Amino acid sequence: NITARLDRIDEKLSEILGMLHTLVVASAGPTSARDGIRDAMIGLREEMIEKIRTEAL
Amino acid sequence: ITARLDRIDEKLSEILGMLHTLVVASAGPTSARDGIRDAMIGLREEMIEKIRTEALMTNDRLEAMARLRNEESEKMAKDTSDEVSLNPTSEKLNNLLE
Amino acid sequence: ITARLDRIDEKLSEILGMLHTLVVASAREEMIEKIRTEALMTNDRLEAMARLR
Amino acid sequence: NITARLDRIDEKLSEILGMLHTLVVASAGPTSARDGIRDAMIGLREEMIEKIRTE
Amino acid sequence: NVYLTDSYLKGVISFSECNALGSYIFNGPYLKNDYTNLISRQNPLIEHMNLKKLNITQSLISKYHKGEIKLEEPTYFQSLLMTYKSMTSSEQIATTNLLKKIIRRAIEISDVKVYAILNKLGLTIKTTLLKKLMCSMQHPPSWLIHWFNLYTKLNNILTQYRSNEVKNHGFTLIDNQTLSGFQFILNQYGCIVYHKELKRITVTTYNQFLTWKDISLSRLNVCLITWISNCLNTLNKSLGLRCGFNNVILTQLFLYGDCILKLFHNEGFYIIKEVEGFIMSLILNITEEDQFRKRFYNSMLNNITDAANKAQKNLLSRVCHTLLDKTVSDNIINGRWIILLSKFLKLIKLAGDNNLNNLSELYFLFRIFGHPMVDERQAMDAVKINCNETKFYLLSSLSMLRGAFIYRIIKGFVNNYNRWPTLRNAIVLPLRWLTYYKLNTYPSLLELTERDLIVLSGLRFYREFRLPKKVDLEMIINDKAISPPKNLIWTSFPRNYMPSHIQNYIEHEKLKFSESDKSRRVLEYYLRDNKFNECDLYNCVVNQSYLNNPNHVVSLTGRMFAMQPGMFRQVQILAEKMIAENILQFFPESNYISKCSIITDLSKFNQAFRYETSCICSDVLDELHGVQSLFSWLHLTIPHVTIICTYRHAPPYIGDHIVDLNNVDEQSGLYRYHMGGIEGWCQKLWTIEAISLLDLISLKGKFSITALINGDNQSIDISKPIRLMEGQTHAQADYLLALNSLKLLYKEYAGIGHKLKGTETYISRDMQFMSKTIQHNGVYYPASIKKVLRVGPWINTILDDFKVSLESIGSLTQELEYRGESLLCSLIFRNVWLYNQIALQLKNHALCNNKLYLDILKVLKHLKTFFNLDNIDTALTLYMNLPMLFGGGDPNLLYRSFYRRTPDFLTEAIVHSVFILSYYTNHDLKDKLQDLSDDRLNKFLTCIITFDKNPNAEFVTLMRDPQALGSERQAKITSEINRLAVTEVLSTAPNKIFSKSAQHYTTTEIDLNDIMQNIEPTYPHGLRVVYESLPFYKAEKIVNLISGTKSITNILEKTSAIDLTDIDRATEMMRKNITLLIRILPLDCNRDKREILSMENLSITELSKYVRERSWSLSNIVGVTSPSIMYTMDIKYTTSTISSGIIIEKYNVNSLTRGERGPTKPWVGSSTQEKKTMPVYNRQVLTKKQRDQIDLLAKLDWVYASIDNKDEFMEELSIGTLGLTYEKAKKLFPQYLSVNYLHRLTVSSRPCEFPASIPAYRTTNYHFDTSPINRILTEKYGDEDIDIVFQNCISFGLSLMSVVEQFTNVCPNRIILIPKLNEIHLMKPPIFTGDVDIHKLKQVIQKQHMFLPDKISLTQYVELF
Repeated sequence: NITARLDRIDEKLSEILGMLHTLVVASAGPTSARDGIRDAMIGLREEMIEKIRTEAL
Repeated sequence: ITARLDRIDEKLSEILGMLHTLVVASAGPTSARDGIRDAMIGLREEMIEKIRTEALMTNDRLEAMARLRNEESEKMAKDTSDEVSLNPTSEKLNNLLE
Repeated sequence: ITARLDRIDEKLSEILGMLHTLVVASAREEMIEKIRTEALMTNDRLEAMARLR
Repeated sequence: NITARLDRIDEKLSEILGMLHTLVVASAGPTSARDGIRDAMIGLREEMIEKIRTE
Repeated sequence: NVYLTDSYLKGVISFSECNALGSYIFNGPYLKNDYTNLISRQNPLIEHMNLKKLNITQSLISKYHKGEIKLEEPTYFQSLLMTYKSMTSSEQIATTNLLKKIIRRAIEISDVKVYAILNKLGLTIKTTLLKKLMCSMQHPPSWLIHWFNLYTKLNNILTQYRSNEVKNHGFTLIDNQTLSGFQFILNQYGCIVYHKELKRITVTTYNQFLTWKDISLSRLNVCLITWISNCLNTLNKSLGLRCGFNNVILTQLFLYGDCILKLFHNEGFYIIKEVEGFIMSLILNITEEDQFRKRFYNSMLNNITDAANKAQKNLLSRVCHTLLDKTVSDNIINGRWIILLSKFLKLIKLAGDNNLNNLSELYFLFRIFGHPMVDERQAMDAVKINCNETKFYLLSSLSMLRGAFIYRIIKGFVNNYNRWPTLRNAIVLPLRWLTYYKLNTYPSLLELTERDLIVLSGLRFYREFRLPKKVDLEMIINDKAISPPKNLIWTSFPRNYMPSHIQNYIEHEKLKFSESDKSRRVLEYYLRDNKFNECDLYNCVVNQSYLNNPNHVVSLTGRMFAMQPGMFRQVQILAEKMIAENILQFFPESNYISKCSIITDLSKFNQAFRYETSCICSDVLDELHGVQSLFSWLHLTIPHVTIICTYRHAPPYIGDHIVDLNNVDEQSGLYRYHMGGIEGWCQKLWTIEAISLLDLISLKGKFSITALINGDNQSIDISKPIRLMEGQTHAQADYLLALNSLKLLYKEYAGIGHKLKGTETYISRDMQFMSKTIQHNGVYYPASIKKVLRVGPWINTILDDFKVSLESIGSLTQELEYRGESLLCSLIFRNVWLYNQIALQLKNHALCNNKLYLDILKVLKHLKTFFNLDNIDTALTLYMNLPMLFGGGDPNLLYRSFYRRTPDFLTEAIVHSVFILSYYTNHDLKDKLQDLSDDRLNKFLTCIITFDKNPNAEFVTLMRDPQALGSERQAKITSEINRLAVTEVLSTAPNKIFSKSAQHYTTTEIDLNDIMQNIEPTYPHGLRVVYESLPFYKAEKIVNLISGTKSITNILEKTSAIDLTDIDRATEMMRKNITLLIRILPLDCNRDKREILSMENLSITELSKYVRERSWSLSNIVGVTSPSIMYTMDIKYTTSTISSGIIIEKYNVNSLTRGERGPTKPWVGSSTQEKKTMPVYNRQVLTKKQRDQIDLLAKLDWVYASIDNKDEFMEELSIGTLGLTYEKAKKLFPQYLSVNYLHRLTVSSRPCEFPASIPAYRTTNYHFDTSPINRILTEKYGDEDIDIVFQNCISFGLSLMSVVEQFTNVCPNRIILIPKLNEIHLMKPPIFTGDVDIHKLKQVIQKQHMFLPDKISLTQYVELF
């Protein structure tokens, strides 16, 4: 049985991921770019990580 | 199992029931217009009271309070109505078009 | 099983405290490790194509 | 079986705790708190570039 | 050096110019007490001193301070000009006799096209139809003569200005003789009007004089169209337009609408904007059920009176301490204006007649009252309140919006690419979503749950789309202005309006900015950039160099148009382009099923989006393109930025020793902290937010939804399955759905902070208002007249170009025929405005004086002797009818009255000339062509065949236009004359990427000829595929754009002036293009041919083939030579013993069929696709800019499969434009299954689809059947392809079914179309014997290098498979 009570945990535990992740994107606003923080909240992305590899060479 | 699981599904309800009752207020101009002000996350009753005491700068604030609550506001109930009422000058004008 | 669910309850007892702190704070090293893991889990996917090149 | 589920669940409870560790430091305002995050990304670029220089 | 001033309103009526000018002239605050009036009085502008110093206006100002004359605001004078009638007994005779002549010549010109058509359809004036019309239109009505008289006087005051201001600079026209009792002083920089009998004066901008001229034109055209229509509808009740206006009620409707603009001043336009509101309600009152019409009408009478209260409250606000203080009437303060407004709306109601045809065309009434002087500061003061405001969101309503966007993207990839977008965060999902991911499918919206649109919001992606690593110069360059950077922003204000510490600051800041940044137009920003390279957009985008940047302003200018410095304009245009290339494919909306429609308007819709409500979805796009902050640039950057009204006459007050405007104090027209939502920018992005959010509303309401969005409108149609309670009717259930769902749409838009007010949204059952046009029961109720209004002498030209004016009068006067469904009302209205533009307005051209008219006088004298005509006026009847391709006067060939596109223009230019010559030569167009006792048609064709062969550069000219003839046998387009003038300029531009190209361009134009010259059977559309593949095409688009500016020789010398060098070349072009008909039809025994063309057994498509070949001296030209459907089809009305042809039949029941709908699917006629297989590769890995280069290369692989050298030709192309070896690129090419690239190929030079000269809805009345033709076409041509398009054989049928009704007042039950088989030739694909010049191919690619689409790196090729 216990998987069935645990699926009822996971579909709530992942609903929390959506809410908190939307709060991270929404919190990464104009005044994060004023402070130059933004990329630390949302993480580095392919076209800039790729650029850092050209600087590595 | 259940006696341990009881502790967990309770705490997922005490997280998720807070997240469904969080209000996000946009970034905006600071008080007395010196720079931007940073985007603010609060419980529904705490952000309704910030609008309530005029601590955050906004317009139609009666509707902002009444719409952040699970309620229907008077200017929305006027507009979304089935039949829409003539204001006094349009209620004069109509008689000339008959 | 028991210790798994107590470990889950303990990690949840931080998450309630962090979330309550966030609401009060409206008025770090674990994050730098969030980004340091993701940016190199990303970087290996570029190196995988640069090995096929 | 729970032997798989309870390690999926543990990693969601890691990423939630990492997201909250982003938000609770982004919620801080002063010049010292806003500095220590920027110089950590400048350090992280310097560590990423010196990592990829090995390979 | 010369300035040429505007001939029509373009841009705006500048309020702060009228204020700045009038405030200085009178030395007191004129239109408003805001800062421009104070600075214009303190330090006047030299352009205005030169007005005030005139010995006339210095007298008027002395008379004003003596108090004998009274000061008024320009909408007062709009009413005085429009309700003016004056007659001298000779003056009213002359203005009548001129309009009687213009009408007589327009009917005597139109007669030859009607005699051509009525003789074809077998149905001084010849056709009795126009002879009846000429008896009818013989006396013009007094309400029309008054609008033509005022138009002629305002056009004369303007043409007497513009032609004198070309002849000498700084000239101010002073005129009290032309329009009676008025005195105008008129200048490029200002206007003054005085009325002596009424003792009143106005001061206004030049653009307002253009506006009174264009109002008098707009009303002249409405009275001409509706008088022509009312005379046509007196002869046959189906021959004129759809509507049925009574004109005295139109002329009162105009004079009442100017009289509300007299009362309410400039603010009266707030009320005129709600004419749309009232006309929508009269439409709804006819068509909708009671619950919808009663509700709309009540919500509309709220809008009209909120706008009149707002007009009064604003008017009495601004006027308070101005010189206008005593100029607002007692009818405003006592409120009697409601009576006037009731008379105005009671006139709209009476004009509309409760007839839905009037009420769709009566949208012209929106445009016919002039334009508001838009206060360039108040339009910001009323918007900062919406954009500084804090917004509150539920975290659930953010999350469900981000999740709805991600859901549309997962549904997007799974539809298009048979995959999910690759996830960095898949470990978020629950098992019943991991199952959808691993099976690569999705839940449909009925399977979807609002908890699902939470957990989907938590996903993050991996990079699937890619940014172009080079600037697309054609996306990024356009003619229009741009803002200086922040520290130079003060250069947008005229130097006298700036304090000393700005003047002597900016003259030391220009010394630390590059020549690009100073330039303030987009062209010059690029052309001056001597450190440009193609990567330097991408290399700022991934580097985030727009975040917190010290050069940033947003500059607002004349409805506000918003612009910013070039580095940010690049980021905006790229952020908008990548959404168009890659994301719009996911959002293509860009017991009883109770049914509803809701409509919403997106004027406010930008100002509502803060960061948190649009960056959430934009961060999904930042993930998928792999870039931080590209699509979220707008809200991340602009909050830090001061927003300035930078209109020239609208400066801020600047405190002493402030120079950096992030430190200038906020004020009317300058503010900070705009929380995103700039107008037009990110419009494609917010359309993705609207369509996303609507698929969350549809989930919460548990109803099916369909959405359509374009520009400023969204239209939504909703179905909910419901079970009916007793006594409830379908209309009552539809209205309850509309209210329950409107309540939900308001709730969820407020849930994303977008407050809504019922002015902008309304509910309907089945009435729709897409694309400004009205559909009821699926019948099109056109807005035809609203398009036509501004038709007149110099429209849409540069340098008043005679050829572009003629073509654009033609282009607009088609809307009476393609939408208005009346051919003869298009002809007569067009032949008024063409006869006026030729026989009247060429006597006083701005640049040329008599010289263009003296050159028509020799063309007419030449036509007279060539055709043995009896008078120079009937030589003009002929000039006005034969086609522009032969240097004639007629812009709309007789083919395009039946099918909107032809595969060949020349055969239609020849057939149009054949048909018209029947008028003079008394041929019959139904019969086979024959000998007759005059040669004149044969003699015309003899001069079309027989000419001296002077081909030059005969391949590159067929590359750049596959239809073209050359050998000086066609009129020369603006682009081909000016390409040398542009390249001689660009060869002096500091930007290397333009300079090296333009230095080599005139040698690349030789190599791009000599590449192909050897290949034997020339196929012009195949040449065009080679042309569009080669890098020279993107380099040619730039030259072709720049060749269409005014002032070409002066582009980068910073003047609005035009160099006399360009007046000389434009005069050379116009004077050759007019006289062309004396060179095409020489008198010289027609190149000594003492036998004139035998037209017994002649085929006009074979003559057209021989001429296009002779004109190049190419031995064979292939594939372009397709026949004229209109000449091959004989038309008959009963099936004889022939039992053959294409049969078109009426499936509608009744005898008339205009304005009624049939049982058949509608028709647009679509051309059998270039059948191909797409190979298995990761399609998204390749940018559109090279994914279309692969299809051009694939076209060359199957078109030129047969050449002597296919392998080297594809190799040096593929190593050039793709950067791959041929056998490795061949994997990516579509493989083409169709046999015959002559009959089925796609390129820009070949029509894609072939619509009929009928509105689409009406095609439903008819059914078409080609079975009887297919017998003779199969077994005269051996089941092989034939040189014809059946899509035009059908579209000619469906339009002939409409035009035959209009002329006879019955829609005929059946028509049969029988081919003249002489016009039909086998379309066999040839072996392209000959060798491509592979060195000349390399030289084109090398000299061009900078313009190449990006090369496929092996880094990109492995990922692509």
